[PDB]
Amino acid sequence: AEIYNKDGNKLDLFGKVDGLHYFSDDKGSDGDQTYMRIGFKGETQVNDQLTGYGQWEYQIQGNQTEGSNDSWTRVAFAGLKFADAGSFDYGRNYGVTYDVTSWTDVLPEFGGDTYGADNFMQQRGNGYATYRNTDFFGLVDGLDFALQYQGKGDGYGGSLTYAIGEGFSVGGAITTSKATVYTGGLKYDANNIYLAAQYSQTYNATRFGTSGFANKAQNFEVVAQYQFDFGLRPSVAYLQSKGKDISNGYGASYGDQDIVKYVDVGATYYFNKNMSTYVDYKINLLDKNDFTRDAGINTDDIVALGLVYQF
Amino acid sequence: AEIYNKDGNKLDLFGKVDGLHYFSDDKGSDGDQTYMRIGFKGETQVNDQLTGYGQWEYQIQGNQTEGSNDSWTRVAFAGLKFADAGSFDYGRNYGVTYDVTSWTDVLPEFGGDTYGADNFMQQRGNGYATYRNTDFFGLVDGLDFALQYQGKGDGYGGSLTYAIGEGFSVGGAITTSKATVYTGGLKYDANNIYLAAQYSQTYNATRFGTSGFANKAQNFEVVAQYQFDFGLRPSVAYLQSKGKDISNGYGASYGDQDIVKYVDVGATYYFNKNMSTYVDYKINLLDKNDFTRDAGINTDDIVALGLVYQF
Amino acid sequence: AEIYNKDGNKLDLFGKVDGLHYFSDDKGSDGDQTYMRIGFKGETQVNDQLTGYGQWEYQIQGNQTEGSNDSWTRVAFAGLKFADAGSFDYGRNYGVTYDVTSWTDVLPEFGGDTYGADNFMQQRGNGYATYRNTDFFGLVDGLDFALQYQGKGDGYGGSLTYAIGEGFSVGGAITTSKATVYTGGLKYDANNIYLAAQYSQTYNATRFGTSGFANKAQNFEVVAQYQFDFGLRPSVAYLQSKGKDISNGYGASYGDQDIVKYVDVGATYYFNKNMSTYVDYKINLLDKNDFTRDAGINTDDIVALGLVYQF
Ligand SMILES: [Ca+2]
Ligand SMILES: [Ca+2]
Ligand SMILES: [Ca+2]
Ligand SMILES: [Ca+2]
Ligand SMILES: [Ca+2]
Ligand SMILES: [Ca+2]
Ligand SMILES: [Cl-]
Ligand SMILES: [Cl-]
Ligand SMILES: [Cl-]
Ligand SMILES: [Cl-]
Ligand SMILES: [Cl-]
Ligand SMILES: [Cl-]
Ligand SMILES: [Cl-]
Repeated sequence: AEIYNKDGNKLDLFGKVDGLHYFSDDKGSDGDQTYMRIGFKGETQVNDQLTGYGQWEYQIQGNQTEGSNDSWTRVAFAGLKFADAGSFDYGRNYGVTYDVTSWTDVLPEFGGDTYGADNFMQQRGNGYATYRNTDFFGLVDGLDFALQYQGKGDGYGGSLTYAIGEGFSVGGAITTSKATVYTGGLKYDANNIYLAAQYSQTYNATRFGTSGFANKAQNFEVVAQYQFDFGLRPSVAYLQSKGKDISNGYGASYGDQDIVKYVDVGATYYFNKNMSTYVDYKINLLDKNDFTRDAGINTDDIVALGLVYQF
Repeated sequence: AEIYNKDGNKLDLFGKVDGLHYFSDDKGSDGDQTYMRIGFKGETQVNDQLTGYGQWEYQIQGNQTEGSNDSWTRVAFAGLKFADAGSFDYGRNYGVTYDVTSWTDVLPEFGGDTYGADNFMQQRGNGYATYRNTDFFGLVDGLDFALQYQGKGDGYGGSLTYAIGEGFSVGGAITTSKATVYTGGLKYDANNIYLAAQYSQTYNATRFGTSGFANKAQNFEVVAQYQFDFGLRPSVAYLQSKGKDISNGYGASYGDQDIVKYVDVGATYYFNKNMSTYVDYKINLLDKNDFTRDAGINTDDIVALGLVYQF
Repeated sequence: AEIYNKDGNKLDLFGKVDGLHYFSDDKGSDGDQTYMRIGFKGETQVNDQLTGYGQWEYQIQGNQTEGSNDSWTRVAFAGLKFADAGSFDYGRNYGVTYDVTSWTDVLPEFGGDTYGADNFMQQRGNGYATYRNTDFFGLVDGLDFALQYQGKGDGYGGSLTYAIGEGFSVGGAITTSKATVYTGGLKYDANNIYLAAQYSQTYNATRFGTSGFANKAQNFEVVAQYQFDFGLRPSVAYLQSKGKDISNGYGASYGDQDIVKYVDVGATYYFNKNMSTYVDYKINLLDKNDFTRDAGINTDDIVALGLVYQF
């Protein structure tokens, strides 16, 4: 719902209320995961040349019992667009990495996940000062590039997107907080088809489950998806992350073990643009073992069912 | 304030800011209780037959000093209406019990209260999957029935409402998380008159003050109210809850004591639909004693005065 | 963005997203300070004579990492205007003192500060029941006066504003929670000029850094500011607070030391009404010493740069 438009100032005010339930043995899965989002995009125009924006999107849980809060700013930032010289926007905002990682982040419930938000760049973060440049100066059509800075520690980022005309797209991003991480992705967006795959390499994953970081991490994800016309986007997808020599902060070592790996059958049923329902079944592969045990890492297969209502 | 309506999508965005002060000796009463609510109802139509909704209402305190948060999702859920086959809506939502208990929940400040929110069904809760059916299939006019499911533990619910034409209404609901609870209510809604009374019986009340649960609990409430035409709804009301063999979780026992009992004189003065003022005087009866002492249960008479502004 | 107007009910819904970064050695300065505000003013008219309002403005940080909340109700209250007999509004609301203190609270980032919010009156507070009277009964034009009450402990307030025609304004307020505090201010608002200065005297400042209160506190602030016409309001400003015999709650004493003192060079660049950018450089003077050390009081010079986007 875009709620204000007068004198070159547009303000949209989105929200969703997803009521959903997990089913799995792992007792910190099975249960209600209902939550809602309240966000707001914004726009102010001055001039022909430049347009000023500003955005904010919050996630508040509705699974938590009364007297209790669960919530975080998903993003908050404010920027400036200059016509043909792209944009600058400072504040809590998706890492440049996510530019290419996002292509695989499209499953009905689970996905992305190999990185976290505040996983030292790969999804969101704080203090982020991005510059985006779209259509390379009005010069090379279809080629967009972004160069980022993260706050604290320090980090630099770069991402290069290219849809080789058509629906084929190639994806490349490098991110190096101070601990570099790489990323390549491919996506095919055509005749109600969606094929996307991406993977990446890193120095340290740090902030991971509850057990420190490796010295090398190897994450890969891929999904195929069709868009039926009565509304129904059955998605099957696979992703996995592998480790290296990993510390319990102090000592511990845990070594060479899988971090996450699963196949995913999923169906998202779009009623209309504003209401969806979805069913999602995570086919988990990981074996309940010391690494997973101590670090709380989910070893059980789960299946989630949810009724999303947006705006 | 309904803020968007285009193409069969309605979104209303309500809020209230109630500034109010308590007066009583009990030092965790006397004082400011100012708070605000921000909610949003929603609607998307597809088709003749079915309409998709979604709702959310938050209560944030304004009594708390700076650097501090007090807040909870009052409700969050998303559902589906099918024309003549009623509705389904999953998420944080009023227990089916409250269908009939609500009839007595109408006093200017205090009331309801014999149950809490997260009092194992009787008001709100989490994980709730309700089905409502109104006008019994378009067949029996004036007869609505709801059947519920609570999340975790597990629970089942059923509520049957009937306004015997006129303004007379009979109310019946049974709820049994796993610990059954019963409920009958009566309400008379006519010529600016409001007479409502309800009571109920239970297995265990659990989550109560700070001291475990009984083996049998007996709660009853009744209110009469007139609606004067310059705007003024003086309400007098009485309610009370009695206990059984009650544990300090471990041991303790406390036995057969009153849980809450009071008479209530109250006046709600409606200026216009959007601004009210109100005065409310709780005539408490409970005696400050071991049960009440240790369990913090309010034994003092309080009187509250507040200026509500909605939207 | 005023979002509803129908039938004498106006509801405005403001917000800002300020993305800004501090630069200083003090490690609890240098960094991201991004935050957003979401507020809402309201209005309902009934009648010729009286109009009912209600307000709410929240500040949520966007500097905090994910799974984490930072936030407070800036204000929440609801009131009543009677035409020529001014207004009453109860709830979390700026102390009457701030009526005159505010004149110096106008710098691009830092300022005000000699008092805090919940600094026993001088800025915001809880339980506040204000009465404002503007234009002294329609009688003495340009003379407004406010008389306040704070919640808990108890307090009384009074503030007298006068713009001696022109842009010259004289300011006077006294506030005495139970611990009196005084205030005089002067402001000159004319030909794109802004000159304002205020200072005040107190009994106890209490809630200050981390170290109790003095027996006498002496705070003074002054700013000059010009409004260039391409948009640019370079502001230079100076303020300082001095102490008396001050306790670590228990014992400690710390004595006669400066509390805060700095000169401020600042520029606020208004693009259009809805987007600003700003640069601000706090020239701090305080010496890192026992008082400051133990009480965490910022002894370092900082400079902040931010892109605000309102609505
Ligand atoms: Ca493009
Ligand atoms: Ca398995
Ligand atoms: Ca009916
Ligand atoms: Ca009594
Ligand atoms: Ca005036
Ligand atoms: Ca210095
Ligand atoms: Cl919190
Ligand atoms: Cl999120
Ligand atoms: Cl991870
Ligand atoms: Cl509530
Ligand atoms: Cl209870
Ligand atoms: Cl604030
Ligand atoms: Cl201070």
